[PDB]
Amino acid sequence: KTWEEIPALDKELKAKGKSALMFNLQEPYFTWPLIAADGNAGAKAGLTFLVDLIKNKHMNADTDYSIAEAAFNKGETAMTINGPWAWSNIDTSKVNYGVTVLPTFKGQPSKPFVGVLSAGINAASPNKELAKEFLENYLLTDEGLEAVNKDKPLGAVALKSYEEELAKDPRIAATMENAQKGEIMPNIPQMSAFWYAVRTAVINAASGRQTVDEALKDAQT
Amino acid sequence: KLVIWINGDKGYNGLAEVGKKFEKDTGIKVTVEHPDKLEEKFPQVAATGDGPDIIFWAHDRFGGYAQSGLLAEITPDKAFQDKLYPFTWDAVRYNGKLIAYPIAVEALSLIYNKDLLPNPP
Amino acid sequence: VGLNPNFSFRGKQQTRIETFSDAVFALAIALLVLSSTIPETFEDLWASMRDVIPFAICVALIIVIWYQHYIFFLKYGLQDKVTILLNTILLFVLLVYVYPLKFLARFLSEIYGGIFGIIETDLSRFGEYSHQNLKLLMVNYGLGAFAIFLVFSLMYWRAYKMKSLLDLNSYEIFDTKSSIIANLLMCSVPLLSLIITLIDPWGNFRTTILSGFLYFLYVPIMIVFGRITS
Amino acid sequence: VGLNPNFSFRGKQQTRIETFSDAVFALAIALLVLSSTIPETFEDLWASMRDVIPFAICVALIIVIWYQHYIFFLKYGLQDKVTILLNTILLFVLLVYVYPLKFLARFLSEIYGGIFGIIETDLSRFGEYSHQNLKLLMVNYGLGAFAIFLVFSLMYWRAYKMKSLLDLNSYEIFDTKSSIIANLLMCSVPLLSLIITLIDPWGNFRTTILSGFLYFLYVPIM
Ligand SMILES: OC[C@H]1O[C@H](O[C@H]2[C@H](O)[C@@H](O)[C@@H](O)O[C@@H]2CO)[C@H](O)[C@@H](O)[C@@H]1O
Repeated sequence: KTWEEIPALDKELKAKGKSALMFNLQEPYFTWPLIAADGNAGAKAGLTFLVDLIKNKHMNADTDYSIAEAAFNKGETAMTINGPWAWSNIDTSKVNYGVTVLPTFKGQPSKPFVGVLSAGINAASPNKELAKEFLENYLLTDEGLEAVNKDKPLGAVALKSYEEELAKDPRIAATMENAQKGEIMPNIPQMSAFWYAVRTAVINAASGRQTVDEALKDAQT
Repeated sequence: KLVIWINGDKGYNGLAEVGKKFEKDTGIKVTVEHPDKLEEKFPQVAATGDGPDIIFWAHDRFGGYAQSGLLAEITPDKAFQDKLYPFTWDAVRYNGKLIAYPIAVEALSLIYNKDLLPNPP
Repeated sequence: VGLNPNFSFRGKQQTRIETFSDAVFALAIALLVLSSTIPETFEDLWASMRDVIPFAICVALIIVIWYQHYIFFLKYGLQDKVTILLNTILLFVLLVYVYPLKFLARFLSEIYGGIFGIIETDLSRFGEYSHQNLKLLMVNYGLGAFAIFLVFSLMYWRAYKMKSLLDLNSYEIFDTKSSIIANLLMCSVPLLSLIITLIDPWGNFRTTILSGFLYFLYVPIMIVFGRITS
Repeated sequence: VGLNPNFSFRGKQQTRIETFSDAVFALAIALLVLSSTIPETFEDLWASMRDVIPFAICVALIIVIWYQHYIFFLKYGLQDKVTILLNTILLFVLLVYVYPLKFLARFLSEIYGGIFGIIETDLSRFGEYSHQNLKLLMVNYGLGAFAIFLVFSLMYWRAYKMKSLLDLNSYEIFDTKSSIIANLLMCSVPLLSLIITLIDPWGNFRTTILSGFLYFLYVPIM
């Protein structure tokens, strides 16, 4: 239920030839919940913990989406951090999985960023009216979203008609739990420069180049 | 050609499977048709044109066909007659003459979704 | 068949905790009645039939607890140490309050018997009805009722803590959360009598009247909580 | 195995209501016998052996109720609030008439013992057999029997009210309807004795004598 009790659990699991937690450390969207758990002083706390996990050999230095996914699906790691989309691949494997609340850090919850999957029409497209037809009458329909969802889960769909089906799923409940503890990302143009600043900062601190204090300095600029 | 007129909400595919066994034992074709408004298309077409050989509908429409002279008198032997419930034969009787063969009793019921409504009104 | 159509009943199969529990509920209601003496004469027979009103009230009260137990174990099918622990605490409280309920039920049946005018038999058999004793009566039974509902709240909270392990859906999470609130709200009424009696604002029977009158105000607060969820 | 070959038994799996109920039936028949004192001398033993005829009568009577309970829960597999409520009322009635029956069975076992000539012990042990006492006796065990068959009728009516939810077929609907009638007809005999004893037409033992006789003609009066 807490981030701070993972090192103990990892010591226990490493004795039996298993990891505790493996997730994508390269993409900052996955590391941000821990970083933003308290908050600055909050970012310094959250990241130092993440740095200590790699320093204590609990997590690998270059842990990416593929080796984390594969390791969990194979049955090598006891935990992983991922989205709705990842569930179908677990179902394919023979792993009795559970989706739950993200661990708390410094008592407070880990605040994961909330994304709204959205479809936009390219300004330089001649098929603007044909795309509107596809999006409205064919995709954003009960039948349409069902087709996408049975391939790889969408999460909590925006369609009002899908509330009953969403509510029947325990994994959706866990997703909504984390979404309430997190916050929706502002759409602002500066988000790109922000994400890049966090992507470098996390990689530098993970590998062992820049210090945790120097990472937030270069990132705030 | 043996042509049968029965409503589209009924089991015409199954009625055809009976018709397919008939052709195997005799050689006569048994096509099953389901046209719209057959209850009011039959007395117009069957009077003038050929229409169907056998007409399937609830017994209530048959008295009008019988008065107009659009139906042959049914003459089934005792042994066949005895296979069906005597009350069913009464429904297919107009002025002391059997005007059809009774198949089944039909009545509307309340169909409900047990998941959305376990104790219905 | 069940309470909620959206709830998936994990405990349809009978378990040891439930079998043991059933014996104890049966043992409780059964020994409440059958703890009485066997009539040996017509006089005893008529005396023993005066006990059915008190027993009906007790039995009604115990099955209401049994029902809540049945519904909990039906909902979650739990069987872990902590559930066993909380379950034992419950049965323990039940058991210690079986004979005291027989007592209270007989006592109140005489008091209400006198009021309506059915009977006119003595209450001196119960042993001095003093302010201190009538206060301890509330505090005792009030502490009992509070504990039962407190334990039911803890049991539902244990299921809430294992929501992911139990694969609880949004409807089931909501039910569980509502069941905790329901049991804490149920517990609040005896907690409020008990506190009022222990402080004793009036220093006389008035205290006991108010404390007893709060049980009559369960119905309205229960309706508020039921209305809020609908 | 079962009563009807056309009935589909919904309650083959044991449930909590049935497990609880089984304890209470067992607790009843078991405490009826084991409520007695433990013999500490041969004198106390030979006395408890006189008690077996009344116990046999009582036990036979309680299993007959248990059987009807077993068949109902086997037929419908019901487990709802109203079924729980009616089931509790039943077990409550049972429980109240356990020790009373231990007494009536002993009372009749003494009277009928005297008649046949097996024993010659006193009936003053039972403390005044006045008209009002022997009247109240028939009003008591008559009110008990009536209320047990009345409850069984209500339980079958609850299943009849849920016929569609239970997916009851024409044979099962008929059985359910017949079971309601059976239990109301069973309840009618004690309801008659009770009404006879209460109205008291003769004003003497002629009333009580009849009230006991209506049970002996259970099948014919049905
Ligand atoms: O990693 C930073 C990256 O995170 C978010 O992207 C998510 C995307 O939203 C998810 O759907 C998922 O596929 O993973 C991506 C990260 O791997 C932000 O949306 C994006 O702007 C940002 O670059």
